[PDB]
Amino acid sequence: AEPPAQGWDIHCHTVFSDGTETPRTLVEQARKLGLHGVAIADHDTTAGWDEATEASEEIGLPLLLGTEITAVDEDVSVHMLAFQYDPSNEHISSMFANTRAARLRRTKRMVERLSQDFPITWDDVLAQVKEGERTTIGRPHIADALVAAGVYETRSDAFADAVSAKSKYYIPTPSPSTHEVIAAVKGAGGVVVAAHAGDPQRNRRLLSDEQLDAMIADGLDGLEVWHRGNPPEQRERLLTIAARHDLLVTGGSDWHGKGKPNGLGENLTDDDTVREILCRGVDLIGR
Ligand SMILES: Nc1ncnc2c1ncn2[C@@H]1O[C@H](COP(=O)(O)O)[C@@H](O)[C@H]1O
Ligand SMILES: [Fe+3]
Ligand SMILES: [Fe+3]
Ligand SMILES: [Zn+2]
Repeated sequence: AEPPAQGWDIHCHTVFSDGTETPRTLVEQARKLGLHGVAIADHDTTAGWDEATEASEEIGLPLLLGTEITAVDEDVSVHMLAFQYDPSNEHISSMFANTRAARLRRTKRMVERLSQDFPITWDDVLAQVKEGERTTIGRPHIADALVAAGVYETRSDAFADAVSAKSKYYIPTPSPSTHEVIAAVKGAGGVVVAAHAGDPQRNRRLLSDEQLDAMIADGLDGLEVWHRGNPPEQRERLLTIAARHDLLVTGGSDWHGKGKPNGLGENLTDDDTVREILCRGVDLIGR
């Protein structure tokens, strides 16, 4: 297989987490770029769903409703994309609330340490959280505060240094397991995809085939293959696993607006695969 030349970008972040733009801007731009549709996929939240739906309806661009869920498997950080699930589901709702509170707590303790050595305060970080309580907070907002304070040129510079996972300031966020996340997403009627699973900058080691097999047995629907973080060998490895188990194969930009170099639409999911996501997920039309 090859990355599709046309289709949907199903991996896009907004101000409701670590992106710089609104759901409306995402939809408007996705249409302008000739995309067939888009998804919102903010971290550990559905807070931008109503805004995204409204935009989609006003601008006339099909939308997938999604969330990027922070998770862990043994010692491996794993991000799970969850699409078209019941947002009022009590298990998934409380798991997100817990992750957001754990994130808040962690990110505050990181800023407390960073402020000993850098000119940043909790309020400078809060200034970078664009939707307030409705924004899922994390390291990008710290990086942004350090750029607003003049310590680094870009958000990516900050991550190369003080905000890096290697640094003495770093704290990990307590996260649910991939087995729990998959059960919750399937419980809520959704479709679950392992995000950029071949990406080494994320982890000391990638998920192994055995860990992927156990997630497939849990109900994993798919693998994000077309992503700038997956090198060629890993794309072939993941495509093979997907072919062997009949998994869906997705692509997306991981756009965060000005927060990353990733271009909206730079990788895509084909129309057939989006069809299938929609058919497997919950009918949210009306809700
Ligand atoms: N410019 C950037 N460089 C590195 N990571 C970024 C950037 N913008 C957003 N992120 C995200 O920051 C997240 C880590 O934050 P956290 O989950 O709070 O540890 C990773 O999922 C990221 O890819
Ligand atoms: Fe991710
Ligand atoms: Fe992402
Ligand atoms: Zn992000």
